[PDB]
Amino acid sequence: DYKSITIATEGSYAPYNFKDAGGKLIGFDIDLGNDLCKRMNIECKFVEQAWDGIIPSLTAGRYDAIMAAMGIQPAREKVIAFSRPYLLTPMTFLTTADSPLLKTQVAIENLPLDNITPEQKAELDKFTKIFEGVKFGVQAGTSHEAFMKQMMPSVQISTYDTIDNVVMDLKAGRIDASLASVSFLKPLTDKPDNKDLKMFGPRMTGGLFGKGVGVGIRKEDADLKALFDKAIDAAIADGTVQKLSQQWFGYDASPKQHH
Ligand SMILES: N=C(N)NCCC[C@H](N[C@H](CCC(=O)O)C(=O)O)C(=O)O
Ligand code: NA
Ligand code: NA
Ligand code: NA
Ligand code: NA
Repeated sequence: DYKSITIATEGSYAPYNFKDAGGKLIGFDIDLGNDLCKRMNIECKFVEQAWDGIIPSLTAGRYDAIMAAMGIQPAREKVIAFSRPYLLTPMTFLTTADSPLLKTQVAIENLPLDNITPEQKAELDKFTKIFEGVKFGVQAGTSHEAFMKQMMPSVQISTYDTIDNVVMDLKAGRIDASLASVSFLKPLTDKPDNKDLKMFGPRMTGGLFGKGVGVGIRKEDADLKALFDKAIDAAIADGTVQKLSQQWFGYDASPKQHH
């Protein structure tokens, strides 16, 4: 049943995991991680780890789990295991409030990508054509990068160490647009600080975006995955995930029972 675990997080992806005024790690991932460990009867310790290297540091045994807004993504499933999802959110585009990209008609509001029908492909092709000549920025090593490189290869993309640097460059006009989850973009654009930023386009799920946010765990740690899965099911069931989601995101992005 374990006694103590070390959970890695990035600390540059608000409101999932970031730093407070005193430099302490805070956010939905921290609050949920602490709640889950309390249910598992395990001592919880959060450590900071750069996004670039967070998966090989887990497999190298530098810590026991990852809670860092990490999507349960098929490429990642080849390397590590995941808990069942603790948050579910679609992906959408981001630009500035004065951008002509905002006027683009969205033919498909909710776009599931596990299977891409010709109709869905025509919508993706439309946005690809509109974005040719638009400078995109994404955080390196994300499903956002994977989507742009696989689904929109003709679009110029710049990759960044952190999403904070993406946002800085979008505000400065060094890039024209970005891509991230609604769970990241809604709290970002809700801030009065970011009235100059707007979400737009289809809300996409599945495909290379994966099956929701999960706890990253080594494949051989089957018992640790079982403990997390039981704790997450209980935290969803009693409304804890919904409560924390409302607190950090300003809305309910918690998953539903029976999957
Ligand atoms: N900088 C970080 N600590 N994490 C970046 C994670 C970005 C992305 N996941 C987050 C969380 C939502 C999800 O994957 O279902 C997002 O899309 O906003 C991903 O797994 O590459
Ligand atoms: Na990754
Ligand atoms: Na919204
Ligand atoms: Na409370
Ligand atoms: Na808030």
